[PDB]
Amino acid sequence: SYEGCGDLTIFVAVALNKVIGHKNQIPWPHITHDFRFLRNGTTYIPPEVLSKNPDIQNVVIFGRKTYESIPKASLPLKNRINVILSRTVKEVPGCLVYEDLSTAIRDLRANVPHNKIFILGGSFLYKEVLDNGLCDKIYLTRLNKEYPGDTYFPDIPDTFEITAISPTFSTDFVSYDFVIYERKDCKPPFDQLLMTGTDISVPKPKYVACPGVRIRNHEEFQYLDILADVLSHGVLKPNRTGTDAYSKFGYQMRFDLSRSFPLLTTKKVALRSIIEELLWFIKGSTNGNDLLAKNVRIWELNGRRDFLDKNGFTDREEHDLGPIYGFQWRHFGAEYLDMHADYTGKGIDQLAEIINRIKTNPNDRRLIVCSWNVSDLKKMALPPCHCFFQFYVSDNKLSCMMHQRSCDLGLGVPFNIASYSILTAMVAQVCGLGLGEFVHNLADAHIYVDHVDAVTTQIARIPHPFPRLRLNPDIRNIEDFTIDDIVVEDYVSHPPIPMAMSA
Amino acid sequence: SYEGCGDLTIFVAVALNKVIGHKNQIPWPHITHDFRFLRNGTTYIPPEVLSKNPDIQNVVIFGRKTYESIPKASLPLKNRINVILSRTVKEVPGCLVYEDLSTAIRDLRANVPHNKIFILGGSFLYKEVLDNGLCDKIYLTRLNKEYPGDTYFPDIPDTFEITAISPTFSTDFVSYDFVIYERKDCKPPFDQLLMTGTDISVPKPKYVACPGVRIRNHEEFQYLDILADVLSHGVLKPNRTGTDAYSKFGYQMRFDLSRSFPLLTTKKVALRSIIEELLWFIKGSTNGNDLLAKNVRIWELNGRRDFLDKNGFTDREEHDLGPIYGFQWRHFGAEYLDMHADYTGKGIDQLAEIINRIKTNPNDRRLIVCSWNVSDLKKMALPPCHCFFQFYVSDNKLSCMMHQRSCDLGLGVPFNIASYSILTAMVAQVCGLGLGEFVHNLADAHIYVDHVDAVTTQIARIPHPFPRLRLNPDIRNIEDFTIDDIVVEDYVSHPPIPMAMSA
Ligand SMILES: NC(=O)c1ccc[n+]([C@@H]2O[C@H](COP(=O)([O-])OP(=O)(O)OC[C@H]3O[C@@H](n4cnc5c(N)ncnc54)[C@H](OP(=O)(O)O)[C@@H]3O)[C@@H](O)[C@H]2O)c1
Ligand SMILES: NC(=O)c1ccc[n+]([C@@H]2O[C@H](COP(=O)([O-])OP(=O)(O)OC[C@H]3O[C@@H](n4cnc5c(N)ncnc54)[C@H](OP(=O)(O)O)[C@@H]3O)[C@@H](O)[C@H]2O)c1
Ligand SMILES: Nc1nc(=O)c2c(CCc3ccc(C(=O)N[C@@H](CCC(=O)O)C(=O)O)cc3)c[nH]c2[nH]1
Ligand SMILES: Nc1nc(=O)c2c(CCc3ccc(C(=O)N[C@@H](CCC(=O)O)C(=O)O)cc3)c[nH]c2[nH]1
Ligand SMILES: Nc1nc(=O)c2c(CCc3ccc(C(=O)N[C@@H](CCC(=O)O)C(=O)O)cc3)c[nH]c2[nH]1
Ligand SMILES: Nc1nc(=O)c2c(CCc3ccc(C(=O)N[C@@H](CCC(=O)O)C(=O)O)cc3)c[nH]c2[nH]1
Ligand SMILES: O=c1ccn([C@H]2C[C@H](O)[C@@H](COP(=O)(O)O)O2)c(=O)[nH]1
Ligand SMILES: O=c1ccn([C@H]2C[C@H](O)[C@@H](COP(=O)(O)O)O2)c(=O)[nH]1
Repeated sequence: SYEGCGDLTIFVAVALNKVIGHKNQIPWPHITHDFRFLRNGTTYIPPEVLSKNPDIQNVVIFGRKTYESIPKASLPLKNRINVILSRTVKEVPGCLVYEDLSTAIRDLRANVPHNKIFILGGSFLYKEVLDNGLCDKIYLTRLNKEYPGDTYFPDIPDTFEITAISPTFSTDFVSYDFVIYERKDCKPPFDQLLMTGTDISVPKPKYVACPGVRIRNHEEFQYLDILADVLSHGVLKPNRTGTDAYSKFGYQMRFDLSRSFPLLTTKKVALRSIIEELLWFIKGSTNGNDLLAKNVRIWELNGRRDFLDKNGFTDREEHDLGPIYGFQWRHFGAEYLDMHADYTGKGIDQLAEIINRIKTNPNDRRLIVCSWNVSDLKKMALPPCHCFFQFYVSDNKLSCMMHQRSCDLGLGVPFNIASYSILTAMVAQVCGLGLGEFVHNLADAHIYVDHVDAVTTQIARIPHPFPRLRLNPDIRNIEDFTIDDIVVEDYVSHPPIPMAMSA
Repeated sequence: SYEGCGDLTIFVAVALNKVIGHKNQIPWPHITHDFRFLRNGTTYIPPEVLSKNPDIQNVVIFGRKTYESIPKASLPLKNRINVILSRTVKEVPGCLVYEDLSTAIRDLRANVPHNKIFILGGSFLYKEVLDNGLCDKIYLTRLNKEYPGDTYFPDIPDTFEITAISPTFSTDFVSYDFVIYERKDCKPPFDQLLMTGTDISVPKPKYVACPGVRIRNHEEFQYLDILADVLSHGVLKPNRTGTDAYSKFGYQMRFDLSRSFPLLTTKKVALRSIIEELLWFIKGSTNGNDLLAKNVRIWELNGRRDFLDKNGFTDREEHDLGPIYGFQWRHFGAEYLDMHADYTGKGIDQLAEIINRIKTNPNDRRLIVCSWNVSDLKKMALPPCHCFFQFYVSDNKLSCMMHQRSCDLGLGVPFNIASYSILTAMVAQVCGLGLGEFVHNLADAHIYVDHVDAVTTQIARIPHPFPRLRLNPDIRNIEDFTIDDIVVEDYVSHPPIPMAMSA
């Protein structure tokens, strides 16, 4: 029945609730970037094929209803053979018309010189294509938001897997990315091996994040790869906590903050806790009760009585963490008494200083906030892990680099990535700047023994498109941001993964 | 004469003075790594070819004398067809013998089933092969030392170019790498382009280091690639000095210090100046005269009367640079008076504390020397560029990571790379540790406009194998190293490239 009708390639854009159409129209506001991706995907002809037949084109196939879903401004689709399937219309300007798919494909491959056939919907057509195994490859644009609709993309069969994932992009109404699914059952020159000067037979690593994904452009892969690399090649070392960890040294990640917000999607990350922690840093607090009071418990264990006493801090009030981040950001050099003291106008307000300098002298090469106050180290419950960051301006875009001396990959690193991304966005906004990159340096990167099963599970999870960040555009000063001013939209994630903190 | 005798592939190992042989023996102590490279290169059969004939072997061709040059025990060379050329010997146990090359190649390619033919010398044979254009590819082990000898490798014709370079390796007696030359005249799927989500036709970068080199495993490539990247994509910005610079933010380089010493070879680097400056940091000096007195002038322009005056240091004695590196390394938190004050027992001796912590608690995750003393910045003639570094120990190897806020890629970066490599080796030695990696994080990395021609010239230069470092093993304390205790052996470099410093 469908003899000769296979290897049909689908292009579709699909909302989170699988909706693809609403009142015969696209359900979301137009994403022209998606239109260009579709155009580029469906027009491509390999160089070899094109030099032999230079007039050769691909085919696009639609139901009639989808065909009207398109303007005249862009119709019939330029440089491709347009084909419409329909039992009620006989003729359409610019197109070939067939009564059914099996006739169409047969006629096409027998009688119409073309390169590749693409399937552009709608549901009727997609459903026929998938129920009958006629598709070997899907180009799918994933939108991280639900839209009202009445037309849906069918579930993709378990016979398919994701093999490519673009970077996450965003408009101001949705975050999205592009992926490729391929049917599983049809999905290294020697000099390269020799010229390493090392073993020509190098056994593949023990741990590989998402082995089936061959094009790995989602920024989350940086974090997943590092996890895989420390599990594969990390050395188990004792450490101060008394819970051992597999450790490796030296990594650099970067995130394009103009495109998306790098809140990990491979587990549900406690965003509320990250935001309260940052606002806590900004206002200069070193009182752990300020976080507890807001139902954030991430700093509880390093301020507990037994932890303080274990480390010689026998005169320290519980949850007085000492002159850590908040104190150094706002009062570097001031004498730390305790977490209740008035430090107003005492020490150096690095945070204020550097924001003002970004405004007045963007090309300054010393835009640094440093929490590694060597004189204060002995007073600290836990010396800063993210101990140093530096801003940078070019082309009216702010970037930030942070140095992290000690990186708990399971627990803290995901917090750190998201925290500095927000800080950069805040700083960019109060300075009237666009968004560049967050560059994250890992020095001692490790995975605690009791997180191994957690992270093994995690790195097998396919990333969702990252979410996007919106700050209240009215906030003019970094000290004014409240939690309601900091909104992460379109966060799609896998389930939370419990991991215990080693104090 | 030589019809059907082309595409013969050479393997040779060559001393810096082109010597390959001495008294019919190898002129250097044996490098078993080189033998292993040779054996792997000459025994490889492509998997496709091997399945069709699972007994197929390659050919190795020698002169009589070169055969006589290998132990009778290691011979005939295993898993290959051994061929000897000779006019004075007719039969050799388990080898083929020919009277001349042309006959040999013809007989072999017509009558002896085999995969690929290799040429293993000596000079008579290499010369005949090169003089007659019979070679399309050369596997060449470069040694950075001259050896006595009486047999030489001919000059390689300018019809060849280097297309592959291994990482630099070393024994205790020589620095070396592997390279491939290929004859010039005969030397990515669309999904990869589409799945970036950006412009599918990418204008190739304007600058590329060593475009001819396809396998780029020499660590110097990190530095050359970064030069090429900043030239290509960096933004022209003004800065403190009044000479503009192309600038790009965020890189990470690493150097395996157990293998070689990363003193750049694409220009002759002023190593003596690097050592004196480091010894100057170590002893804690902030007096620029201490450097001038050793005929090192790198800090002179930043301590000069006019520079001090124009930065408001009108009361500062000339070449009193203020509480910069030496002071922070040894006395962080002491009150800086001037460069003549006695600071003995004042402030925190970070350098001493970290070296002692490496000895007593190698798994500590706070092994940091921080020169970004925020309290002292306003006193400094030039706030530290390499402002923060951190050590790490695993598998009995010391690694180091440095954060450089501002990176004069033309002048200072080459100094910083070698400086921290020496410092790491020194610290490793006094703590009885082996050598791991130096990891170099660059924040604002830039190229001054007046260095563009210089660096454009530099990035087309093919790197030599890096040199190696030897410290005097008697030195037990970091303060005891003197210039004569720190020896760089086997430094081979292209000419110096003049570059002017912007103050
Ligand atoms: N977001 C996306 O990626 C995407 C992609 C495509 C479409 N859409 C949206 O989806 C909607 C259109 O889809 P839809 O499911 O409502 O309609 P559709 O599938 O485009 O068209 C339905 C009609 O096409 C004809 N047809 C389809 N398969 C046929 C076959 N095998 N043989 C004969 N005729 C066939 C029949 O028309 P007759 O009445 O002539 O028999 C059928 O009633 C629009 O809202 C559009 O914007 C979205
Ligand atoms: N480091 C390296 O990569 C390397 C590589 C190879 C060799 N080597 C060194 O080089 C030295 C040996 O080389 P070498 O140049 O002295 O000698 P060689 O070229 O190995 O052999 C000399 C003899 O080979 C014969 N021969 C070469 N080409 C011939 C041709 N076309 N037709 C007939 N006979 C031919 C002659 O034969 P008869 O005299 O027998 O008639 C000649 O006297 C040794 O010291 C060895 O260790 C070093
Ligand atoms: N990924 C994806 N997104 C979609 O919206 C979609 C559709 C919806 C129908 C549709 C088809 C073409 C264009 C259309 O206008 N196409 C123009 C693009 C305009 C341009 O960028 O120049 C074209 O030339 O293809 C607009 C809408 C089917 N398959 C799709 N797949
Ligand atoms: N060993 C160690 N690792 C660290 O990263 C760390 C920190 C960084 C802050 C931190 C601490 C705990 C959690 C954390 O527990 N997060 C959990 C729960 C989050 C929540 O429910 O709010 C998580 O699953 O992400 C997340 C972040 C302080 N002390 C630490 N000590
Ligand atoms: N790069 C290079 N280095 C050289 O020394 C060399 C030579 C010198 C002659 C020569 C040939 C083979 C071996 C020899 O013993 N080969 C053994 C090595 C055994 C092993 O290490 O396992 C082999 O099996 O090839 C040792 C010396 C020719 N071409 C060369 N090219
Ligand atoms: N703009 C700027 N860039 C810097 O890197 C820097 C420094 C770092 C130290 C430094 C200064 C000059 C040279 C240097 O001049 N090197 C020359 C000559 C070396 C010699 O012969 O001693 C070189 O060609 O490498 C190399 C290193 C202080 N102030 C600076 N200001
Ligand atoms: O913001 C933070 C703070 C701490 N840590 C981690 C690193 C270590 O796992 C632990 C601190 O222990 P030390 O490195 O100080 O020993 O907490 C983070 O990952 N991010
Ligand atoms: O060890 C050093 C010291 C300085 N610089 C460079 C960076 C800048 O080009 C210049 C210092 O100027 P500012 O970044 O402070 O403006 O010196 C280095 O590259 N390495």
